[PDB]
Amino acid sequence: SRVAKAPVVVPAGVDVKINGQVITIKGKNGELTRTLNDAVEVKHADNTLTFGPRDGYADGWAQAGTARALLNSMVIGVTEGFTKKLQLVGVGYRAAVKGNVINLSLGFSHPVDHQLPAGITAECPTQTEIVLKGADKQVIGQVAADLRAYRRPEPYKGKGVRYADEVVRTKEA
Amino acid sequence: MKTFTAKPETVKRDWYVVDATGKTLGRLATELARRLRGKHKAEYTPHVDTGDYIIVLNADKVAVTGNKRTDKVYYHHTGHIGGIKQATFEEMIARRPERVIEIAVKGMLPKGPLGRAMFRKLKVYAGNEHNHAAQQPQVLDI
Amino acid sequence: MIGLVGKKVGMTRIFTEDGVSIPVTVIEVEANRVTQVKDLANDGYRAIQVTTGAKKANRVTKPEAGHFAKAGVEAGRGLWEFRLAEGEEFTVGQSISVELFADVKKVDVTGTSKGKGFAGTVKRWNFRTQDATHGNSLSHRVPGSIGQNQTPGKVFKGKKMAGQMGNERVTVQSLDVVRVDAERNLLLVKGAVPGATGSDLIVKPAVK
Amino acid sequence: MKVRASVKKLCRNCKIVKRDGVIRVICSAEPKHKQRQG
Amino acid sequence: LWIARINAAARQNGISYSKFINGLKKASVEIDRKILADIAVFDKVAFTALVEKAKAALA
RNA sequence: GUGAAGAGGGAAACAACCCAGACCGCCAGCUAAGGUCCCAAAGUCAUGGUUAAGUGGGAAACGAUGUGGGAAGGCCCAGACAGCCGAGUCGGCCUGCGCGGAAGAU
RNA sequence: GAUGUCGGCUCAUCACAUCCUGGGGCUGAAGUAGGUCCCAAGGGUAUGGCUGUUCGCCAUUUAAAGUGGUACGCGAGCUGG
RNA sequence: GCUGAAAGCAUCUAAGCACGAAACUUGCCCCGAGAUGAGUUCUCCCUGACCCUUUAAGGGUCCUGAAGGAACGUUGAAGAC
Repeated sequence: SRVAKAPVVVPAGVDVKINGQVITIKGKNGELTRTLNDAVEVKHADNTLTFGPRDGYADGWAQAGTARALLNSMVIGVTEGFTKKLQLVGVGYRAAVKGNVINLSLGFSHPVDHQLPAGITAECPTQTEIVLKGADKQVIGQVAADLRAYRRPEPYKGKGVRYADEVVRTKEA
Repeated sequence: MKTFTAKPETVKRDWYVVDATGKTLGRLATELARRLRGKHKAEYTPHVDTGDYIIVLNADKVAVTGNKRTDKVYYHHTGHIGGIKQATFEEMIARRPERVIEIAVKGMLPKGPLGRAMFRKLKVYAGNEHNHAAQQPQVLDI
Repeated sequence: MIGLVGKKVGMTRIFTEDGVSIPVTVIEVEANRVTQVKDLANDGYRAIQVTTGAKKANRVTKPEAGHFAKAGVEAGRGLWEFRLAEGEEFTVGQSISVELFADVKKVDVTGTSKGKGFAGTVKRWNFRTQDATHGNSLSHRVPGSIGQNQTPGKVFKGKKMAGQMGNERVTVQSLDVVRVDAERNLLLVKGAVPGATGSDLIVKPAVK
Repeated sequence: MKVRASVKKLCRNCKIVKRDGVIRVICSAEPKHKQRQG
Repeated sequence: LWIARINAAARQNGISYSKFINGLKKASVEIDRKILADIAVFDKVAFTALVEKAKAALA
């Protein structure tokens, strides 16, 4: 509603194509495609995109708001991109990168190897720090969560894999 | 005079073909059962079979409403103590798509020898092809 | 993979230099001859059919003779079938010998077990005997109770009772291959296998 | 998790949400406040 | 039995049994169900004429 | 009041509940209680609303931003609510239909 | 004008309000070991001394020695304390 | 748990996407086309004359007797028969 009534500006250098309910956005950082719900109409005025309901559906405004948010994110991604940062805390915990595989040592009796998906890049500016880059918000979030699940922060010392800006509470015995 | 009765040795039967893509299951099954029994002909006689032959195509594309595609359950028992078994609509469509329409039609027909005989005129397929071109079926729009 | 058809000869032992004794079953595996190849277009699945042995001429009927003559092979004592895996090829008239097992480590063997005829519950199902004294009345090896009262009022299906025992198809899995001798057509395996001396056996590479 | 028939907010950081047909209470300050109706 | 046969014959001409009976009553026809079924089976032009009569009465 | 000493139609089956009192025959017609998608006789009838739980087709004290209707209040273009500027937003009351509470033996 | 009633032996079959093994949330959860609630019925689940005992107490084991329905399962299958 | 509005924030859910157990469906072993919906593939055998009648999936005489099967005998690490 309030979110769906704000149009999205299409900055110079990006190509937009619409066909039925399928949308493609192309830019210097790559190409993204999506298929929208049957209760949204999207229009390409001159340099802006607008979203609105279709008559006959009872949840038009909510779906329109969701579509607006998703398209905004696509446009930002094909120009700037998204990045995430992960940190390791503990004694003997380490990480490294080779090709598109991350190697983790996290206190187990066996090593951990993670295979990155298509379109995501990784870097290690230190043995205790990981930086991920890409153009898809959902995929970058999922990859960060998958990496964090190998060893979650624990409440007595804070050891494990955490996000850079994450507040970890502690307590005493 | 006496009321008219139909004779099994001189009845006339015809061949039809139907497409099941996107149709609601029970509202198709009622029509199929009506025409297999023969309630659409003015010669209907309860103890004689006076129905037609029907081919059904595209049985894996039949539709249901609500949450039935994951919440309708088919049950049966094997005869051994403890042998009660079940499946869902999705699973049935995945392994034996024809049984879905066959079971529904069989439940709507008379129980007995004559109903078992009426069932034999139904031919159900899963794709878009059949091998009964020598019988020359005509298209039926339900 | 495919397997072979052989015959049970007997049992013996092998002595090792370290002082161990290994009990072995001896299996004679002659050459298997291919009689038919089945493909997807004509039959709907992929398999081969084989024969082995020899048979006397005046005991072969005309249908069987024609079947063997189409292939161009001598008559044998039976026909058997094996399913093919992706990337396996054979031709009609080919021979297969025991060198197929030169590098296999474990096998499965199938045969027909010995016959005991009509048997009781003590021998057939490991039921316990009742007392031999203390006033027992004609009920020493009898089965006992076979149900409940008015609910349910019948006997369930699958109940354990007396009947025929033995003389059926059995498989024993994961047996070591002790030796392959190609000049005498012998395969030596470790342990016991189903059947009696002189019966037919089917040998395949192990599935587990 | 507390499973019970009466579920309610116990402090100012508690929230009420409905997930897949179930009424739940989730809190950002206290893990002891996590509740499920059933 | 007579009623079932009449329903089958009328739906072939484009009307239901209940409407057909109402139309005959409003047109003042007094033929009974035995004779109606007989005509349905043995003479179809006459049955079509009767249906037209009932439709005109209802119109 | 009915069964006993009473048949016929309905309530799946079901003396005592609902409709209704069988002198005999007919391959005529109208209705009662109850019904009209198929088993199985007759509207896949017409017009305006509510439900998304297969509720309809088993059950309470109590709990909850499910959602339809009605009558009043407080703040707001002299800038309100939320977050970090530009149109609405807060909390009670009366009422319709749904959701959790809800574990058993072939 | 008859449906043989306690306990033992032999042979079982179902529920789930779960005794062991499997998966989880909270802890007044440092680790080892525990408390409480949710999901889960595939398989498994003692031998002796005393007494007619079912129970119960005691001795020594086990990952564990579950609770109930089936004419308080089962005498045209056995016993007869 | 990820992304995300209705509700300018927040939210695992309403639209979309990802994990998750000896329970479920398969994978292992045995029976199985009386599966009357009675299935598929390979091979083998039979190539003469007449009559009548109510004229049809009709009855009869002569010549011919295949592929194979059963019966009998000597029997089995197969068996109540």
